[PDB]
Amino acid sequence: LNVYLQKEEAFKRKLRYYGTMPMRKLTVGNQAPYFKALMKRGFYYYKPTLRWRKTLYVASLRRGFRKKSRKQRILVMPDGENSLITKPTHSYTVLGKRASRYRHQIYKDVLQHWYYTPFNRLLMKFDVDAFINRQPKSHFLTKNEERALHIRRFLLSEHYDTLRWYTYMQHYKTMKTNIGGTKSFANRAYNQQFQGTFKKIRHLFAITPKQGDFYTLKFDQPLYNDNKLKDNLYFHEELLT
Amino acid sequence: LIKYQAFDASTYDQGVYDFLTIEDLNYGFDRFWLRRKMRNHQIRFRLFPGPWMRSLKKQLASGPRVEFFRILFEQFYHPNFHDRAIEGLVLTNTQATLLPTDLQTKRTIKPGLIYTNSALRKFVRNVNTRLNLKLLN
Amino acid sequence: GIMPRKYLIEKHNIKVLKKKLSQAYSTQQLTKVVQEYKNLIQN
Amino acid sequence: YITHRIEKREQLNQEQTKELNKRLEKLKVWLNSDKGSSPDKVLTTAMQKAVNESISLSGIMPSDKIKTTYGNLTNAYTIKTE
Amino acid sequence: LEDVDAGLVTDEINHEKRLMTAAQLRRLEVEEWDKQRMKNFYLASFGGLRWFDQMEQALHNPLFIESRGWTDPVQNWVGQNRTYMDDLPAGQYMAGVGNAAIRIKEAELKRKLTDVERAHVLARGGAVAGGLLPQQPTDPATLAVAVGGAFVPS
Amino acid sequence: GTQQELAQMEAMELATLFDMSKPHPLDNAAPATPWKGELRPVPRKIVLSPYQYEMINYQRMLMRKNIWYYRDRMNVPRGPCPLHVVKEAWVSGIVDENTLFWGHGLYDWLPAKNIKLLLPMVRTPEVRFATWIKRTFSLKPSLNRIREQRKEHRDPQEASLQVELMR
Amino acid sequence: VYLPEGEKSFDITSMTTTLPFYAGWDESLKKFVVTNRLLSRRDAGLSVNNNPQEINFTNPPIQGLNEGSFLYWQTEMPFNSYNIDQFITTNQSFYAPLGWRRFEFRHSILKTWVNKKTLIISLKNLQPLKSSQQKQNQIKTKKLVARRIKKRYKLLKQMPNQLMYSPTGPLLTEVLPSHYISVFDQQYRLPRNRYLKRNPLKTLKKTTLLALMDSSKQTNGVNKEFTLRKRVKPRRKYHRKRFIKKDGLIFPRRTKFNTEEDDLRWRPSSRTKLRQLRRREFQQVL
Amino acid sequence: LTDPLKEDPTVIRDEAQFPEPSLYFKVFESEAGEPEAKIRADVNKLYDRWIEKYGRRWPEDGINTEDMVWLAEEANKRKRAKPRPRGTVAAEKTEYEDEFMPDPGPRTNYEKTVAGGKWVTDEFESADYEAGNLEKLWDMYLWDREGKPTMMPDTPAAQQEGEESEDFDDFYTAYRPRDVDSEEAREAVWATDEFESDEDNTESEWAPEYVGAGLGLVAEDPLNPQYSLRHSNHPLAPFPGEPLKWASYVYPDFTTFEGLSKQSIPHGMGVMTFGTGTGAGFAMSQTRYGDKYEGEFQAGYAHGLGQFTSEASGEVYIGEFFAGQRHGCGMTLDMKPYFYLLERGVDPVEAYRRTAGAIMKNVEVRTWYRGNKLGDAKEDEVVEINVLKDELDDPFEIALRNSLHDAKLRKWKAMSPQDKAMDRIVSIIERVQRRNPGRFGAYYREDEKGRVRPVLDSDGADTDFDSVDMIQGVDTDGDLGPGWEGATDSEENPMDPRIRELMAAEGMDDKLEDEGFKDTVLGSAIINPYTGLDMKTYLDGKERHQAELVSVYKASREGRKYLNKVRKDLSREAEDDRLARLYEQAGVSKEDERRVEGLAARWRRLLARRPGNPLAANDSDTGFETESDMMEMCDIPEILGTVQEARQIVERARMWRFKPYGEVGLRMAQDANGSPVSLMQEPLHYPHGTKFMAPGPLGLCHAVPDDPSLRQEMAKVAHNYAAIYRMYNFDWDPEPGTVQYKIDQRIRRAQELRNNAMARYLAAADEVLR
Amino acid sequence: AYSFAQLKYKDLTHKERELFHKAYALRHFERRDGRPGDVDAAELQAVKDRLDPLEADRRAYAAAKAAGRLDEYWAA
Ligand SMILES: O=P(O)(O)O[C@H]1[C@H](OP(=O)(O)O)[C@@H](OP(=O)(O)O)[C@H](OP(=O)(O)O)[C@@H](OP(=O)(O)O)[C@H]1OP(=O)(O)O
Repeated sequence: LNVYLQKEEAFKRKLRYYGTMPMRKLTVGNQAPYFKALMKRGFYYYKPTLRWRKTLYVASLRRGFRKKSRKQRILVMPDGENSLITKPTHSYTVLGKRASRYRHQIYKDVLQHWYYTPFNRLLMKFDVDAFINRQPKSHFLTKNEERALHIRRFLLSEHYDTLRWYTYMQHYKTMKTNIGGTKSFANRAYNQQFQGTFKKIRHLFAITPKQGDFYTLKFDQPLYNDNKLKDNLYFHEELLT
Repeated sequence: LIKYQAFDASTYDQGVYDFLTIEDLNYGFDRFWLRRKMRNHQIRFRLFPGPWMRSLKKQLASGPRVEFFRILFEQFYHPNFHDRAIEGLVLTNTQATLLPTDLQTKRTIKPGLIYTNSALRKFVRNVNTRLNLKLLN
Repeated sequence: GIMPRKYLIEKHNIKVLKKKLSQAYSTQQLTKVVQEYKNLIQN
Repeated sequence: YITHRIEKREQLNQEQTKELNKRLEKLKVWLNSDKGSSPDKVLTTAMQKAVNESISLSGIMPSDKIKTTYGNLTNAYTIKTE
Repeated sequence: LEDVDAGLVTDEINHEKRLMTAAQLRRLEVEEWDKQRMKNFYLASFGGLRWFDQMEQALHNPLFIESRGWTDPVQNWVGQNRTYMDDLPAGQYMAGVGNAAIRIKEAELKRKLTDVERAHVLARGGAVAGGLLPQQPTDPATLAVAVGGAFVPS
Repeated sequence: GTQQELAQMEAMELATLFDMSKPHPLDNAAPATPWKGELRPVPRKIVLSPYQYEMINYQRMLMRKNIWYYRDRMNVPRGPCPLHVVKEAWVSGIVDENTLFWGHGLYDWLPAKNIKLLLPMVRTPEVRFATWIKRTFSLKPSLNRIREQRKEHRDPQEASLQVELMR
Repeated sequence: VYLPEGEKSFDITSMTTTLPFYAGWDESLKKFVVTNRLLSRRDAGLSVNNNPQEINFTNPPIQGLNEGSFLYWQTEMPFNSYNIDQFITTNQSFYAPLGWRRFEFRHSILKTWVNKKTLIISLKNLQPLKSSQQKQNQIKTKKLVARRIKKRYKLLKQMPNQLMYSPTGPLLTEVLPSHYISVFDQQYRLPRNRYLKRNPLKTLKKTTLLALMDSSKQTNGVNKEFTLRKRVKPRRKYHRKRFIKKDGLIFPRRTKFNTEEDDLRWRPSSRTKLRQLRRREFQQVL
Repeated sequence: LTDPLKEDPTVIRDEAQFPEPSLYFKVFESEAGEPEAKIRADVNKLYDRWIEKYGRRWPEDGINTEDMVWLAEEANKRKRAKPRPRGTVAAEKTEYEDEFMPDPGPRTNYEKTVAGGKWVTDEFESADYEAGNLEKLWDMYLWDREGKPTMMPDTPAAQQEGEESEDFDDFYTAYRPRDVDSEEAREAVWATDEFESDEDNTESEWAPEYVGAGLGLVAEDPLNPQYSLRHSNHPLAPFPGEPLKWASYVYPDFTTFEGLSKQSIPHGMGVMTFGTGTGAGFAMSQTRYGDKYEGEFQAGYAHGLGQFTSEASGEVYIGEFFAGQRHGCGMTLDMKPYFYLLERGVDPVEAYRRTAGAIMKNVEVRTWYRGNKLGDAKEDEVVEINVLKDELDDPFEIALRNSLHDAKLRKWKAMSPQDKAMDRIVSIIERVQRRNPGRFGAYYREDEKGRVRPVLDSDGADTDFDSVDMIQGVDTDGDLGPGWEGATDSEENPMDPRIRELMAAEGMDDKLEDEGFKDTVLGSAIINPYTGLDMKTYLDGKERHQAELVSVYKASREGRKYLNKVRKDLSREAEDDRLARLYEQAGVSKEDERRVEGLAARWRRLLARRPGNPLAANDSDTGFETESDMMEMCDIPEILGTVQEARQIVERARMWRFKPYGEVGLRMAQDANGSPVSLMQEPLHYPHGTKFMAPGPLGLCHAVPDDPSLRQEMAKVAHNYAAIYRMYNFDWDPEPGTVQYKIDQRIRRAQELRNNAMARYLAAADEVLR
Repeated sequence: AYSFAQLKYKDLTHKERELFHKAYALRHFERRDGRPGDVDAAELQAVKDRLDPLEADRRAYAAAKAAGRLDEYWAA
């Protein structure tokens, strides 16, 4: 029993290879750290960091620096101690920089919301109605039906996984509990969403069912059968004889 | 973005994007907001000299405090902004046949493989400790 | 400014083989195994 | 082996003695004007921040910042040995 | 069996131990790296030897930093990934067994429950089920509950 | 007493409910009503929200420059297909809703009707009228003639792909 | 392995050959036929048999690379070799990085837990050392030899003008994917921005000693310890306009130090009675 | 009960505004390194505040004077450590007047501002306030009466020697008394701007995650595990930004690639054919002209599952790949005789009949580690041998170790997080000291004359640390490792002793020269004036040397006489008594301990590398540096399953192989004479009576050419197409006895069980609340 | 300068390495003393055949089949 348990531990350490792992030993002939480095950097991943905003635009010093020294303010007409440090009060005015940035953000929000108002999108509505009425009427689905189809797809994937040779492994339970039953992610259930920027549509659409009761954004479409299915759908009738 | 050619005119399959995303170039309010300087009012005098007219104009509750939130409400309305609104141990037969005897379980353990493996390891450790202590006595 | 550096992979392989045989408490097989590996390099 | 063992060691010892003399003079500079460890001394900033990071991530709820001293290290070592 | 039932599972303790160890180790390494870079930078600037400048450049190698794993979050050290579980909405839709009931009762009472009341209610609800209900992501019964709570009545 | 035991048993059942290797007594059970082959009722009234309109517009923006490919019966990719070439192939009866297609936004090859917006693009009213004409007056009589001429087409096992070409 | 496999066929998906068809002359059946037999990839592109005599192509497949050839097809190759990248410092350092590992926290450990003349040794009363100490003794000599090899102070003293001597670890690989250069696309800050550029005090004058005495007196004789770290904020003068006062004299404004009576605290006294701004090249940009 | 899966879809009606308030007005923790979000955060707070007062997310009037005060102090608070004020002054204002600023709803600034506080007065410059903040933070005097700095140089910076001028707000913050942290230093010098007064450190900047295959991960959304790949460069990551493209590349060395690609790099699945040279991470010597690899690609590497085929040699490998080398389970065949007979004019059936048995008998199944075959260095027996070795110890050690294992868990279960952190720090220190223990008490001594002198050893070394392993590394045991041009394939051929000793002496004199240069460059600066700590020793890590030297000098007779002249003008015992108290309090006498030790040693130990499993996942103290050079070998069922899945992966990847109009297709599809051929891949034209290949109604009109092999191929293709079809189209009312029927039954059972559990929870809540 | 063969074949002699290096790298126009025809084709082809015998045998069989002298092929 001790030998069996230690073999289980060794198998789990082997299974550790299929996820995130540290590679802290550089040795001759080992290409794993190079692969990790190329995966970390080598492709561009969009993110609005400081390096990106500095790249976009900093300022135009035509008349020199546009930001000047700060001027403390003091109350004229009437603190938890902490008198060790005197905090800056230059921003308490409404005419300052921070209030200008806040007003800029508020204006951007208000105008973005007003940009998509229903009475400013009539032609788009007409054209989309005309375009979407071309598809057969049975291809429209409710949200609950779409979620049920997603659940059916992944449960059927698990059921088909239950028929593989892995089930005959000595340590199959550990592999199923840790990995999930298959050694490749491509043999599982996933959505077809591989175009467009993730960070740009974060506040616009929903990409996962747990976000709420919304239609998820994806480029694939599960459907119900609209007729009694013929088993030899893709088979040529000449081959059936 | 005066340092770059901030417009997309690609054709067919060819097209590349990095730090200038598709949404910023082609989609919705991002493209519209990124070109907000086209709609900024400017002061110009076609005939009269500039400095004199500028001086006269400068010769003539504030704007940002109240007018900013007043004009937006009056012109660009949106309800989101302006509306008030026992056998608890499940052992495989391989695990069962490795136990020295037939043992009784008196507790219900949470389902999962980790708890079963921990119980087996603790049993092995206890048996080894008992054997060693008995031998050394 | 040409400063030579060599690709030492066989040395590392021999060291790793020695380590693996040491961890198995089978050092008496060392001279049996490593030598064979060296022959595999020759032909 | 003899040349490496004896002569070079003597040269290194002489250089170390010279540097020690310079350091002693530097200390004497303050010792002249002094005109006069505790378990309350804080640790190095690295060890002072690693504890904060581990406390921040490990705890169920984030905790306030602390400045670890040597007394806490002594207590932990004593507890483990006990 | 008693030790296992008491919660003294080896894995759940060793995981936290190794996570904290990695957390301290990363900082303890990155500070010595900074000190060694500063020494070489001062030797190269205030001196006149290019060898120390090349040493500092070698210390500034991105491959060395990636191999050291300082950029990676500490969770990737132990084997799991950093999850932002608070970003997902916390509402009645896909709420879990306890949270949905608590929210329904709060809506019925038209007032939010306090911490002590919530703790007592959750404790009694777990006890009445024997504690076998899933409570952590690694529990095998989380997927069943998620599937069960995936349909909104019309 | 009994309530706690029932709750624990239900928790245990929940623990292993989706373990597809474990047989379950509710499998192949008798339904409340006798089984009869039903079909999903066809919707009549559809009211799209602005969310759906904007999502459709965004998807149309993403796919307005796509070039599509499709697979034949011999599992060979077939031709660079812009939108009008796809429309012509649909009209000619070479492809249908069951053909495997690929575009820019996908990772695998999927049936044409399972791609989000591919059928609305192809099915202009002229395309519908032309494909109906082609199905009714060209392909159907030829299929009847080839069935009558050669006995290798077994009468009991005959495909019905021509009947549904119009859709 | 004594497991049943007759119910299935071990193939979840059938393996179908994917080869396009074309029409041509078989020359064996002497018939015009449609087939899918293409020329093998072991001969495609290398030669043609158009004329009755075979023609071998020389230039088309490249079988070598030099400086100019590499410069012409720099971004079009599937791999990069060390033989050419060894002449660039950053590329060479990427090929052979430092092997620094198993850090010793000598800067931070400091105190421990709990608390020599030459001896004449007679040879007859000595015993052989165990095998666990011979290796340890040899390790120090190996380290000395490594220091002689890799940090010869003679070469690095005259390296920049007439030599090339750089610190690198062992060579880890000979070829790399050609797109590894992208790792260098995002640069780091220059060292001058990260650290200070001037040394602290080198002498202790009267005012410094007075301030140190006051500080030591405040802490009941338990002296403070000072650390030298990296910069905590960027230089303000580079992006901000700041007033310049007198000739650098600063008179701090604050509240009085809190504990009076006999011994107060006294500030030490020594005597005791318009162009356009240029644009700097930033390093942390995309 | 109502059937959840059979709701009538007669009327479909959704009500969702596109600017969704649920998704728009929200701040995510995923957006942490983005500066602009910070501003948005404050704006969001303002919105909530307005909703708390007017309920419309819009303010009456506008932004007031007190809104900024609230958003600065009251809105968000940051963690501090501890205050410690005092109630009496310690300075005198008898100097020039207005020297110290005075210090006596008046509750706070926000309370006064909302009560009618103008806050319009302006006075003084920022530099004075920053200097005062730094002075109070140091609790020292940093400037004298005249205004010249007392703790930093006051002379103009020497342009020569490489020095440059530095402002006080940087020097007094990058050099501090070690009881002030970076955050307090930044807060003291008024660092407020988000965009320009902040920079990201080299080792703390955000980077995409590395997930490898992305199999074992914690699913934030259990239904969709793909949602957890959004922060990586995985091929199946949601919305990369640029669509994956069907790349068909021909390289100048005639290496060809066809398959999915991200940006411009191979990524996803595909087939690569090797010409002269190599690619996909393979070694230069592995490939030949005409070999191919079919399967998964990642970041240009053959990473995942795949198959490697070599037509020249006949080797066929099916299985797992990591990076660009074989790593995992694999299956190897040698079909060389079949190809040999095929190339000599033998029809495939006859060649197969001749050479099927020999090829089938020589099928190999193997486990590979980093391109090396395991099973020849007793990798299989390591675990059992280690278990037996652990069982070979003496009983007392085994019992004590097993008791300690439970004791550690029981102690950790109840500790506080701060106690846990301290324990881990102690463990790290012990692990470090296991390799490089400091020579405490053996750094400096006094000679016969009384002069302090360094304490060297049998060599010219002051500490065990050497700075040459930083560029070469150290193995697990302590050896260095490979170096530049090390040669000596096996070091059983050692270097000549004379050369070794000569080079050791040369290295010693080189070290002396390096020490001299370091001293003459850095020894002039002062880091700690109280102990005379120069910059050289501080940056060399020898601060404990100075700490011991100070005490050694002060305890010396010469130091005592110097101190007298200038005046003219844990411990071992504590640990021992604590151990004695612990022994006494447990009722265990030393005689019992001696008896047990004698029983263990003389009776048991005399009667007849740390203990544990070398391949262990959880290891308590690890260091994340010890490397295992082996793995648990795959068994036959695992290898069979791996091959079964690899064949599926290869079949799915072989669908990107003959892009209609691509460089590889145009330039590598040739006839016998090498001339290009017109492949039948037109989207509209099916010539030479091949219209039966049309995947539509047109195909049924025509007949197949009556070839059994062609019919079998078409049947297999149709089976694959139906298998693909079944994954996206379902039945509304499945028949009992089918898989989908049982799936629906299990879904309904899950819903019912969750409803019952929620009802029980509601009953418990009702009982508690009333 | 490398010739894609010193990195592929590990048993090349110095003469063969120099032959490949001059033939496929640093061509006669890229060498200060290089002249056209310096590299013999027969020796290079012989080395290539020595490095891969089976491909040469296959091509020889193909040539013999084209010339109709399979008896001479099998009698070698
Ligand atoms: O330790 P001791 O018993 O006093 O003997 C030593 C020993 O000589 P013996 O082994 O013959 O007794 C030394 O020789 P080694 O054993 O180390 O080879 C020898 O010194 P040398 O090695 O130079 O011969 C030394 O004598 P001395 O100190 O005069 O050189 C002599 O000690 P005693 O002279 O006191 O007997």
